[PDB]
Amino acid sequence: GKVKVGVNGFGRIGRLVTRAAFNSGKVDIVAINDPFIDLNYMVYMFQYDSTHGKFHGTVKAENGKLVINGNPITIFQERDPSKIKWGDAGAEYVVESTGVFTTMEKAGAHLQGGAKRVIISAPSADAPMFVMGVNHEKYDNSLKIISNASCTTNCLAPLAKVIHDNFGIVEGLMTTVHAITATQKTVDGPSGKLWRDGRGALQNIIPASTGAAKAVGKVIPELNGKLTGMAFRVPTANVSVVDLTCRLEKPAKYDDIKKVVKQASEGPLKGILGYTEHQVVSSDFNSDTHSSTFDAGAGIALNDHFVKLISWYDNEFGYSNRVVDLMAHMASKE
Amino acid sequence: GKVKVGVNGFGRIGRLVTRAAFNSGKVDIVAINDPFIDLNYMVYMFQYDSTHGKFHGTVKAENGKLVINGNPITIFQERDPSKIKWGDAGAEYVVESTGVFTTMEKAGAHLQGGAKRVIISAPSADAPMFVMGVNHEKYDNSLKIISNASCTTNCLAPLAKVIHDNFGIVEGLMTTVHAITATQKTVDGPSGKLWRDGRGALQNIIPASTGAAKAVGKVIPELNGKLTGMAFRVPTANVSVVDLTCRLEKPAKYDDIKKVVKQASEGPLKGILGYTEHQVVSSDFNSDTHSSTFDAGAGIALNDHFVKLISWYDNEFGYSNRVVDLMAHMASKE
Amino acid sequence: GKVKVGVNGFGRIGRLVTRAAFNSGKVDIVAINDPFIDLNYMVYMFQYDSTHGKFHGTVKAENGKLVINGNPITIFQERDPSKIKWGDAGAEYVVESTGVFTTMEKAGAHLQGGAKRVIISAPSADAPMFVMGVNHEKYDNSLKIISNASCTTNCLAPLAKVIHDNFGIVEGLMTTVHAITATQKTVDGPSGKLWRDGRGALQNIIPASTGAAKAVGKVIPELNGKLTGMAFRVPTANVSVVDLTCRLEKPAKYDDIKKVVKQASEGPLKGILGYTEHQVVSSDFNSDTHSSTFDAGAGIALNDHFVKLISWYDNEFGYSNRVVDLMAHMASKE
Amino acid sequence: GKVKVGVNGFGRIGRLVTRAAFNSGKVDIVAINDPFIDLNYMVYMFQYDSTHGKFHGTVKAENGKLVINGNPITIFQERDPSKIKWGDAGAEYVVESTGVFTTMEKAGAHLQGGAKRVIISAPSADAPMFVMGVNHEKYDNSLKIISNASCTTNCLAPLAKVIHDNFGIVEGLMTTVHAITATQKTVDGPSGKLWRDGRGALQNIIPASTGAAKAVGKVIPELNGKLTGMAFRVPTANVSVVDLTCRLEKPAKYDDIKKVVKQASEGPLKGILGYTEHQVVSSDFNSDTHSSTFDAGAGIALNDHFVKLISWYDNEFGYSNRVVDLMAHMASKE
Repeated sequence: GKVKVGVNGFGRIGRLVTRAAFNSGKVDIVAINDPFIDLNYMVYMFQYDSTHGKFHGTVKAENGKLVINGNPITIFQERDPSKIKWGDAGAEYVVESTGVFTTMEKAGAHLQGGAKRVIISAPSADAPMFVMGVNHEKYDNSLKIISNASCTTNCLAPLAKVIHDNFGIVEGLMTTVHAITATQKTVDGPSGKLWRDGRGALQNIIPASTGAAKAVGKVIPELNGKLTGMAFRVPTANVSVVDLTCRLEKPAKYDDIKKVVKQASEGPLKGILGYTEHQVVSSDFNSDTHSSTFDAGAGIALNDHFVKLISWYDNEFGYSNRVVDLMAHMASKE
Repeated sequence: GKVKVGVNGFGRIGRLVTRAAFNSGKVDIVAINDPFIDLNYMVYMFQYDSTHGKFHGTVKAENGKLVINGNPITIFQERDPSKIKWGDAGAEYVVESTGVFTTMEKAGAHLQGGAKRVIISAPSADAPMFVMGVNHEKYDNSLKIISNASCTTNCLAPLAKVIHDNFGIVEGLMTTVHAITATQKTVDGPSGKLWRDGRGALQNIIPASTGAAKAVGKVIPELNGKLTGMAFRVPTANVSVVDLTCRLEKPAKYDDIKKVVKQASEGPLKGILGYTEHQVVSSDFNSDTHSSTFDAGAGIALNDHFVKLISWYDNEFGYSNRVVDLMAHMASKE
Repeated sequence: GKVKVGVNGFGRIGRLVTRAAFNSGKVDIVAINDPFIDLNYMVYMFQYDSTHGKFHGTVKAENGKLVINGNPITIFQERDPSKIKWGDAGAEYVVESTGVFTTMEKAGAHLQGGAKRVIISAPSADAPMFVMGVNHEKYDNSLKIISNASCTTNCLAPLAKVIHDNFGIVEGLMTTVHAITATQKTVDGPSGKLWRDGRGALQNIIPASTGAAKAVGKVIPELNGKLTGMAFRVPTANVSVVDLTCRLEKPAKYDDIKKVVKQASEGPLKGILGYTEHQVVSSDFNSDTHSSTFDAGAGIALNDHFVKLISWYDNEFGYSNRVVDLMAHMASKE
Repeated sequence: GKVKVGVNGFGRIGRLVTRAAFNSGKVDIVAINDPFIDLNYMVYMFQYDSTHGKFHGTVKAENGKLVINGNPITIFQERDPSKIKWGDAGAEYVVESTGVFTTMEKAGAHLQGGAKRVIISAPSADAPMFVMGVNHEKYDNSLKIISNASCTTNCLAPLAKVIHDNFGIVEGLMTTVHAITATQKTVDGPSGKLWRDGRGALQNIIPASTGAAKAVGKVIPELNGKLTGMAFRVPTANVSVVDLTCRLEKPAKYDDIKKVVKQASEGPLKGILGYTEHQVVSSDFNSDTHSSTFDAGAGIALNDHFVKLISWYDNEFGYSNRVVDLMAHMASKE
């Protein structure tokens, strides 16, 4: 009864989503589209990974199809999304991960090819946004084009939801120390709009602006206009962290915050929000599937109404697993 | 009329202080003490630097003395500070930079050797603390043992002073993204008290606790009990940054904050607090002598009473130059 | 019938040897000695690893013993090796991994405590050296104190043995690009004898001298006086590589070399010497248990008598697994 | 009497060539062409540099011209090289640094715009190659399109020339440990032909093939067919090194090699080939203008006919300075 999924784009997010789908088994990948990557290169790129290690399984090419663990996958090389024959391959859901089709009008071209629903693995200007464990109960089958927001938003939303439900956030500012991404450059090089983003990634911290904190207001309507922040890009492979400073409506000692966060991570947000009291560092969360992990020992509170909270997140694996979970929930809602 | 200065310890801070003194010419180094470094090794370590490049000048050993730019320097190899003959070498002021003699009782052993005053280049539990441009006018000749605080405190204090004087800080929390230091380790290794500090510096962000924000209260009495924060250690050579989130008593748009900071950096805090509107990154502040540089474009404000401000600082060169400036002011006060 | 093993020192090599022993099951660890690491710190250090990830299993402290996968381990904190009661704990073989007891006289102190045989996990000036798959058949029960050489030697020896047996090496020079180790320093710092080794590991290549190529002559007597080389230390976590340039006695096209290396890696040196024709990079060999992997595509030959060969090796996991294998062979020889 | 020079492309090589020309004063830049970089971005990119620091001077835009140290520079934005009006701007020599016009036919389009001679700052398949201090005396005014080879070739050629002239190289194999370049990628990403080059630059060593050693045969005809090698790309900012293993015709102890290299570096190859006996590392050669620096202490010799030599080179500054020197010599030859 597992839904059939097609993936548009074999970049980092697409490859990691395919890996998560094959590791968990919640969905079945049946088609992939990439106009610039051939079959043998696809096999090479899927087999080896610098950050997450060698794939645990078998991958090979046979009769022009990518075979992963014995399951053949159809390969397309179309540049126009409306010309991809998703229906012929049997793909019911399509994951749009290229990062250039984010509006509803642009992302709706996949429906012309026979797909039933489209999931955008990035922030969208007009498509509805859903975060697993926060507002995923709001989804309905009436929706064909939705969005899974972003990694930073997926890390910030559950902790913010717990804190707001228990103590009433009045206003907060967020800072995230983020690992390097594919949009950056090894050495000083041209960068059209963001001049800072063109500087050498290995030698600098390159501050940056982000909209995840604002998008939390879209995910949680009561927090609209009460959050915002920025980011710093450090020369680290993948693991990233979130730092939230907020003012609370009700008094809250740090012990009470720890207790409520642990209780939330146990029952309701199990597998989404983690909790740890150990002396962890960034590399301890490599290949971790949690959306966010609360670091009890790293935070600090000035008084009962002004605190700073720290949460870790693997911006590669966690987001891909969340995408797979959202697709599984959508299939169950059918 | 320049004062004669002796340096205890030839570590990073001691070498950088010697470099700053010879580059600026405000003071004259006449003696150095290090029990574990010989003369030729001293020449090698002073001549070459991975972060700040080759020394611009001449350094060599002659008749058992270190000769820098033609000035001979006496070399000691004593382990007990009370046995160093500072007075015989002619040293009037002594810079204690080993990091293990920080209390007044421990640091006062240098006075037995003939030194007149002692400056501790690190936070002290009981010695008075001074920050140039903030409270250095409070110093008096009655003081023999004082402290120059720390780099992070030197970065945070001037900006906090300007903001408090103009808008009345009510409470703030600080986060600093800090470059790696000598106390860290290349690969996972033992670390007695701070378990996180023993993890590999090249692979992790290793969160950490700090007291610079609290020490700002000591430097600025009106801010006592209103500041605190923590730090993240990233795999960068030297340049570091400060991120301050605070609530203001009076309304303040971001333009007004920019105007007041620029005005302060022009007249009163010239050479101590910088100001820039360019798209800078961390490497742009290598070998910069400012205590802190305000990054106008990187900050963000939620509303008129809740803002986040960003300031850069070279934690190696700026602190050394501040130490030299403090010694020059002390000599002028004689 | 598995032999009981005690480990002296809980550094990188000791921890990795314990991990390899518990992962493979060839031997049983029953005792560990470290005077500077307590029990809880031992649990923390064994549980988490920046390079090889979290330990797959359970580790905890109970009644003053380290319990790994349900097996209790006695803990000692002696500084004098002759005072360690190895016999009381039941340890028959002892692994000396501290790096400071490498001579036969120094390493023989463990025999006074009740140990039967001692294995030095480092090069020794006078103890016999053995490399698995090269000369491990030379060992006899008459030996109580032996040596497993070093990682670089373990990588170079099998390939050199195959090449010499098939084509007759006349003379060769080796260069190894090595990852950073615990003896290096994060920032420019003092280093007694090796001045280059004290420079910042994150910013430089720091050339270095090594004796592994010469030690290959000890392991393979026919190659005595025909090999030597040096090393470069690059800012990488662990994976390292070997580059061997040699002149051959008999003509040998590159295809013949590839064929003989593949044949050797299949039958006789299975699990010790690997072979690959893929476009691999350094991270593809993380946690690989091979002593050396021949990179067919990376090498180059000037003519039929002058070639350059490339081999990869994980200098952490491979050496530890080789130590465990040597101990297992010694136990079987009893 | 200084020649007027135009630069095609404002990438790394073009910007560094402009910097070298303005620092040395041997030539005068009067025009620059880049279709994708505007004037203000050009000012920003020239002013700030992560590797070599802030430009020592003044740069600004005025009346649509780039003004450096008071000298206005014409700016073009043409994509077709034949449409650039080099003659109108007064450019007599043109530096082709885009890396895509390397053949004589492609590079000759600049002559249609009014340029007199074209210098290709990269290896060329059919244009004559010149290396300063090796064969630059072979140039004649009859040549309009020539080549300056490459950085690695410029490092290897002078040392090889000295060694061949003094001892008669019979055959040699070269390995270079190279810093990261703009063609690499921060995270695992697509790379059309070179699959290894698409892997993450910050996490791997990524072996690679090169033709500099073969090109040395073109520069030095007597060494044709006697040299070749490969490269390793390490995660370092810029400084790179060369490692040459060769067999000598005549006996040569290491002391004799050191003596001849020092003598060559003093008189004939002054400013091109350096010599050092200190314990240097890679960062000690940042912004060094030498083509190659011989590291006496790092090399090793197996016997009197088989040696390994080490030479350092800044692959950014040295090559740019060599390009400027070649243009100055060409102008003098007029």
